[PDB]
Amino acid sequence: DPLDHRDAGDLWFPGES
Amino acid sequence: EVQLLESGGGLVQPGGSLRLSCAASGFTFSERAMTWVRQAPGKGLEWVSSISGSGVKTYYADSVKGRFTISRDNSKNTLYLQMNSLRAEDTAVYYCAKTPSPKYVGSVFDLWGRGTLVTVSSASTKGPSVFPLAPSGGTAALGCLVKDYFPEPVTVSWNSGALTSGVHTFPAVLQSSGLYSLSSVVTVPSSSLGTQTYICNVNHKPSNTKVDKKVE
Amino acid sequence: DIQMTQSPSSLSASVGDRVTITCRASQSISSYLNWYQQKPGKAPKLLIYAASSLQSGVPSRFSGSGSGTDFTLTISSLQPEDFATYYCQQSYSTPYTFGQGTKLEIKRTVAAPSVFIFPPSDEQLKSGTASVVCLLNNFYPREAKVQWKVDNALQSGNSQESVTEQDSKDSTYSLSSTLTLSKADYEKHKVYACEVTHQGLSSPVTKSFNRG
Repeated sequence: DPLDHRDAGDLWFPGES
Repeated sequence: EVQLLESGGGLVQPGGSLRLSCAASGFTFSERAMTWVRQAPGKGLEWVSSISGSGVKTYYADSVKGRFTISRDNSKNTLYLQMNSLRAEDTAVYYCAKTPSPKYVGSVFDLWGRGTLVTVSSASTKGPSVFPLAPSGGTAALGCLVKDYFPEPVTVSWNSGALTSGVHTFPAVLQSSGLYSLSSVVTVPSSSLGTQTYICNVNHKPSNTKVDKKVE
Repeated sequence: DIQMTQSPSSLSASVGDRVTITCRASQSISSYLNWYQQKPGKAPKLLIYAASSLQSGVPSRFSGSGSGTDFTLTISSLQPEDFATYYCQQSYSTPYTFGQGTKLEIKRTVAAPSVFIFPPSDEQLKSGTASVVCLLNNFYPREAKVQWKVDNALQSGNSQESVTEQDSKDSTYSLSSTLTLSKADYEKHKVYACEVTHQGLSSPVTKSFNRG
């Protein structure tokens, strides 16, 4: 699932609603 | 496999300081953002702070900005919340939580620790007094009133753990003294009264109070 | 901040039931809404993320949906392990904000409280205070009113009530009400009475004692 994707560990925020 | 365990906390005076720590096991800590969430007694959940995996980016609730600092040590798998200028606003169970934050998902608190209690008060540590709750049909009630202690928590057993059925130990209340009180009760046969001895055992670790109270 | 309002605050339902909990955002948050479950004395756990996606190990009887300002968590065929407090939480923007919670309790057969009154101990009196305790034991539902009366005079606001969580054996509650007075105030009155109203009683139940 996406919770498992290894990324840099930054918080992600959406750019639109 | 995966575990988070909070240390630190306890009672502090308004204006005081604490440092919470959260120890991570079973995942690659440096790859994961981490969060502190808190829960005031008998209330809901409030986000406090989050930190990127790298430790470079921090984020705070406005009410804690410039009082609290979130930090981490990637070398030792440890997340911190340094707390300054504490106030009673801050009394709560604090949880650390692993925070995956995928694209087109956002932050998710997918694993939480067990929680640690922070109490902020001008009151100093104080052990309870343990008073009997006695009668002034077939069922009778008795109990112990564990009054005027600080901080939380207290634990209660009955007959050294030999009596558990019909036992109810209530959540504490904060009195007008600024101290806590709670009761623990049990229901027994009205017949069994004045024949079998009922004893409540009260542990308040903060004060090193440990009492056996004969009730009837 | 983005205000999250859950509906209802409190919900009683039975095993097998289908229930819906609503979460409303004060502004659009697209689909960035998570749900958590919390049992008594335990930390929260993730149920659902991004409105709809199930966490590993969460049963398919849990479903969520929504985008914008209105969101739903539907639990079909409630199971005993599902009784808990539920929170929504937006991840659209910091500060991350949570709903106030929805306490989902289990329905059972109405049970009137067994009422008990306890006088202050001599030990307490010597200390200079007097606590009178009223116990409401093993009742359902949670809603009960305790009215203290001191020599027939109504009290209100000067007692502290505490309620247990729903009992794991039988899904009942218990309640304690504590009336605290100075030794002096206590010793000026005679009759201490706890008057109890509850769904399971056709008229109020009063337990009393005369000081001494």
